[PDB]
Amino acid sequence: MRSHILGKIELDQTRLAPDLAYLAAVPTVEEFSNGFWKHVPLWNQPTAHVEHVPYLKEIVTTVFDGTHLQMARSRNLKNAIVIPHRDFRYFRTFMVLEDSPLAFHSNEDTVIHMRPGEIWFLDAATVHSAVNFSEISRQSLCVDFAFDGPFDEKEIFADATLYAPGSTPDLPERRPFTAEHRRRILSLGQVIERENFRDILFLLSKVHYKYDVHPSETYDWLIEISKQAGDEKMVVKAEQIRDFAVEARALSERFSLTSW
Amino acid sequence: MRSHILGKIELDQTRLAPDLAYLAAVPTVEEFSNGFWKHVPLWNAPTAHVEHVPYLKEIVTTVFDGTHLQMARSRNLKNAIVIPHRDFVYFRTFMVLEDSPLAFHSNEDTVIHMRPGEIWFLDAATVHSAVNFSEISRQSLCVDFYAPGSTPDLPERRPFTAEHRRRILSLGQVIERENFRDILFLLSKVHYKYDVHPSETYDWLIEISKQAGDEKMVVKAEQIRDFAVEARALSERFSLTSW
Ligand SMILES: [Fe+2]
Ligand SMILES: [Fe+2]
Repeated sequence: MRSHILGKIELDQTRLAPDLAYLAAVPTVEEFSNGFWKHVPLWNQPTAHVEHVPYLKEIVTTVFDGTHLQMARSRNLKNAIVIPHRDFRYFRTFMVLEDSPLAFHSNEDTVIHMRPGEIWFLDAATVHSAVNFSEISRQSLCVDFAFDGPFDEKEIFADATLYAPGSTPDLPERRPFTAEHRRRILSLGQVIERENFRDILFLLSKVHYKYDVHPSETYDWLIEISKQAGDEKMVVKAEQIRDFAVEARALSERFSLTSW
Repeated sequence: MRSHILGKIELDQTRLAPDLAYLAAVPTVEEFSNGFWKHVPLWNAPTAHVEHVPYLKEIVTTVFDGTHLQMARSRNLKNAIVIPHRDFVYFRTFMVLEDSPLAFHSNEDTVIHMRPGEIWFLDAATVHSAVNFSEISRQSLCVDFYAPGSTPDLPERRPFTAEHRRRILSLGQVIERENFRDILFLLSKVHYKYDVHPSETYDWLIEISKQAGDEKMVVKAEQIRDFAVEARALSERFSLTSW
């Protein structure tokens, strides 16, 4: 199902500053990851954190519910990109808590800029990605819901007035993706090496946020760049990464992005 | 006392709530110390912490002149007591950031109750102590490198009599090697409430140890008094738990 705003609660800045202070300092425990990302599980039965610097506690308790919501966590990301990929009826809500301008999300053909307070529905089964082109903080609250007991996206709210499904979204404009531009991306066939394969993967993954092209093409480009490079082991690895990212196809155990 | 107020500043208890929340959750990890204490390095002679503490950062930046700013950190203390000592035989200022009613500092012959925002100078050369008789947070900004006549809260202590001294030496009937430390910390607290020089803590401990008839206790007490009152260094073989 396509991504869309479910509603939009207003956020009490000062009442919420100390909660972000906490979350930023909580240490939590320690692949295809880059940059800074971080999670603080809030619901999993609460956690030692809930009580710790509240407010969000209120929100997830005053805004949502129903006998089932199987999760909840903070989720920050600075100067990072998570490559496009599908995770595999498992609802999932996302709410950014602060103003981070160069922070975006993508899902199949769309690119969105979440604003403070909006509650978005995101689908796990589709090809998605997230990014932060800058170091400005982007703390978010994420709440997943449990179903297969037939629903209406309204019934995730404990109070149905919060539900406002028509708020318009910030959909960034993207430049047309020309054929000249595709050929230039293929020019990386000249410079890709096994020691920078991973770096190129991350670079290609960024293109769709600015240009009008499906993000799954990231993988087609990488495979072609690989063939242009004449490196057979690279071609094979770029094909496995693509089968893993858009096909959920399990990657071998011992599979390594940096040991060919 | 050689310590005194250096001029207040009133804290914006709203830009400060989040910083306090930051300082309280960060991991930091860390002999005569007991209870709860935690320090957050801010400026060493600047850290990943400074920018997540916007307001605190503003204050050390503009209220202070770095033309000799050695360093600054945050120091918290709950149900804790720093035994009275003199550091040796620089310039330290201290600013409590929260109202913790049962948190006190003492120096030579007076006891102080720092109120939020005041900027104090604490002398390291004379016998000093700090304590928090409760759990109420007492987050403080310590900056090591203007209104002096400001009136400080200098609690008024009760008279320390010979009768009280005697009750105190009754501890000689219960001291044991396993509660020696506890009694040290208990004794260290008397001067906050009673008008008696903090150093006398060590004289009671020594007199208590002698009445106990435990020579290893007497020698230990002497070592603590020399370390605390005379700044003599203890061995690395020294311990309050290993006899
Ligand atoms: Fe995912
Ligand atoms: Fe000291």
